[PDB]
Amino acid sequence: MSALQYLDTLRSAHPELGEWYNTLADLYQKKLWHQLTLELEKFVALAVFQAGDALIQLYHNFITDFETKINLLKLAHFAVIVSRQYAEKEAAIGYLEGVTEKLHATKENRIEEPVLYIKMQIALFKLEQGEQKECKKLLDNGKTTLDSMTDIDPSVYATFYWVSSQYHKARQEFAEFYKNALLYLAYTSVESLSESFKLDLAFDLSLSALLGENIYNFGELLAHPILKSLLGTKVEWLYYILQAFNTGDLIRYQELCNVHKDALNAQPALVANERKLLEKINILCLMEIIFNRPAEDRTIPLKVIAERTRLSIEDVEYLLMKSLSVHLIEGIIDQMEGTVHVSWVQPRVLGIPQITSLRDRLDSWLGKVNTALLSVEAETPDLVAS
Amino acid sequence: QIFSSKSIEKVVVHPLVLLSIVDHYNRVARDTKKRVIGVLLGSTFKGTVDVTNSYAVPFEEDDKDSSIWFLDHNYHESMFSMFRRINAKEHVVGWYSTGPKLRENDLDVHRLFSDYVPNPVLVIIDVQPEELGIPTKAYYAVEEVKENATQKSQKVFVHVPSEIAAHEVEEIGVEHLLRDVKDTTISTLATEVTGKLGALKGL
Amino acid sequence: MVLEATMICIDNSEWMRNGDYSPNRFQALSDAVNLICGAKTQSNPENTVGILTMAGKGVRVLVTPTSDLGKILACMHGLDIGGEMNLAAGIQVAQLALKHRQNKKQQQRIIVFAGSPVNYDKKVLEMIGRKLKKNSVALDVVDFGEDEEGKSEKLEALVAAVNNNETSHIVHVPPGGIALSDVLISTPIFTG
Repeated sequence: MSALQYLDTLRSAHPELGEWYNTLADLYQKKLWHQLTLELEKFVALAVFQAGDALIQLYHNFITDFETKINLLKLAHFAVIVSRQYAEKEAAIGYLEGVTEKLHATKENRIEEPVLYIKMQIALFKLEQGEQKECKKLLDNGKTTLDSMTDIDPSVYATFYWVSSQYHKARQEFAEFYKNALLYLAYTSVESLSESFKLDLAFDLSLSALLGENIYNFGELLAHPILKSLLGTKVEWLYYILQAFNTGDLIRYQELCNVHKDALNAQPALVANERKLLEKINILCLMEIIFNRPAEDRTIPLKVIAERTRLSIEDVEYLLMKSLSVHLIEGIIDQMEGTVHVSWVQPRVLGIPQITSLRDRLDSWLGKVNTALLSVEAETPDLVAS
Repeated sequence: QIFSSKSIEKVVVHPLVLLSIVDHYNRVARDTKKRVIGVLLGSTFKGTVDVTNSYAVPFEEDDKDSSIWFLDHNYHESMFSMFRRINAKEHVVGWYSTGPKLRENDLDVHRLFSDYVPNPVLVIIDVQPEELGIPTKAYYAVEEVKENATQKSQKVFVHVPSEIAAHEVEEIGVEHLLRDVKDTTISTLATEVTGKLGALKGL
Repeated sequence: MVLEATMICIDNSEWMRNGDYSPNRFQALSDAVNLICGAKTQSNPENTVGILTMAGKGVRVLVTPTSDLGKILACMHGLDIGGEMNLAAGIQVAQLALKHRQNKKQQQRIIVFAGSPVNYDKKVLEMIGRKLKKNSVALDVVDFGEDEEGKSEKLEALVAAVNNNETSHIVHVPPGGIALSDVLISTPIFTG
């Protein structure tokens, strides 16, 4: 049944878009496919048609004709937007499998990218169905396919890391969710997203970082503007808690918790893990404590570590050997006088004042080099002239 | 497991290359601030780029619009065929730039050139060196994915160690050229103290 | 015979996918470009022929000037057609690519294929043509497809801004069954 008749029928159905349908028909008659894809991207981006089966029939009766001439990534995008609108997820899964088979039958050298895109959407759909093992298999296969091909569309990385993130969230792996979603926010432009999803993702990522084992680098998290998007919302308490973590301020986090007892009680994930983030903030306090000291005094008594941590000798030693074991730190600890010889020093997070301090230090060492050179130059004349 | 492209560990730059490049700059840019560009020929082994021979490849770049840069591929591929005929062992390894500093269009030069070599190397050679050191600095393009979302994958040139060694024949010719100047009777200390002092002037 | 450096500013917008021209507008344009490359190479083995795409996610230079007809044919066979042509950015990158010169003595010639309507202000085209005039770059404009009111005037204005001692011409190819290559043969583009 001719596509033009379908366009006419829809035009009759929706007079409000008669001009757009006329433009689409003119493109079709003029065999104009790609700017047609652009106008179709605008058309779908218009959320007016997001409710209804009209787009499913539109695909079935219109896009099958252009599968051989339209860019495969755009075809995959349209197919996924269509699959999102199916009420039954199994039907969408079958449709995605069919389009993947058609793409494979196309036999092009670039089938792998849109095919991976569609496969990963299918894996997400089974994730919504709870079929975790199949999702993991598809994730492994997708890793393998990504490895074999280079110069990929960044959207492919973005969507893959999105779906892998949701996988690990269903797995309650805060660390791997944190890493994969950080990769996502390394690939997926912020401005393209809505503030609602921005707040939701920021909340989830901050929660994962708080619960992401072995993750203590909150500077990157604090840096990204998604959190600046959290400013002005009901979850500013969480950003303040993250700042306290980065500052290692145990007391600051203490009144932050006391003020926000209700909100923390509102989320069972934080309540059960009290010991874990308590240890984490103790360790962060320890690392910033060592950061304050120079490298010339990386020996510190266990007592001072206790008072800064308010924490017992046995437990201070426990925390020390833990944050030395995780490859967070490297060093030695002497019990006889109770001192900690860390070979543990980091390099990042400082501002204009430390720049001026390094100014003073560099002037000092320029003077030291100057006196050394002057000594050499004063010693030379009596000695090179012989 | 994505980085199947052998990372370029080091680049060895031999005299003949530098002499050819200097003569190219003189002939094409003795009295102009225009840079001279060319192509680097040789073999890559175990992450080491042997830059054996190079030839003049004429270059223009508008003094007003730096983004615009006249280099063409006809003579490039012609010389690939002709030199490879002469010496089948060699193949293209990179493209060299005669100047003190990089320019943004070096990136698009690298992009166009990588079609000929999957792992091309950009070597900047200062035809008039003022600093005490090796006049060559090696580069290769790496697709760095910044953790910031709003920027697409940007190709950034990453420095690689560059070294100067001369074949037995090239060493012979170099000493024959350098007899009127060079010093072999220096007791090793004089050399080492001089090098340490120059290093102190550096740090 | 004069040494010429030509960059074939190929459009990749939709308006070459129309079946009205020959069997396919894009195939006809590919044949025309191949014939132009062959003729320019036959004029002098030193002649340089380059390729550029105006439409898509952005103006991309597939093959900067070259005489290896194999590369040109391979890149024409692997073309992904599409997008809205960026005539202003297309011509700017065309100057970028015609300053892709080994032999500095050759001349600069732009061949522009216009198949889609030009939604560009007269003033922008005039400034671009004046920049080309300052750069002494010859521009050949091939207007093909259905003649929408305004495209021809803009192209003629650009040609006038670029005209320098009758070194720039505008060719209007009427729609029909006549192959684009046949019309292009009789144009001053080939005779020089």
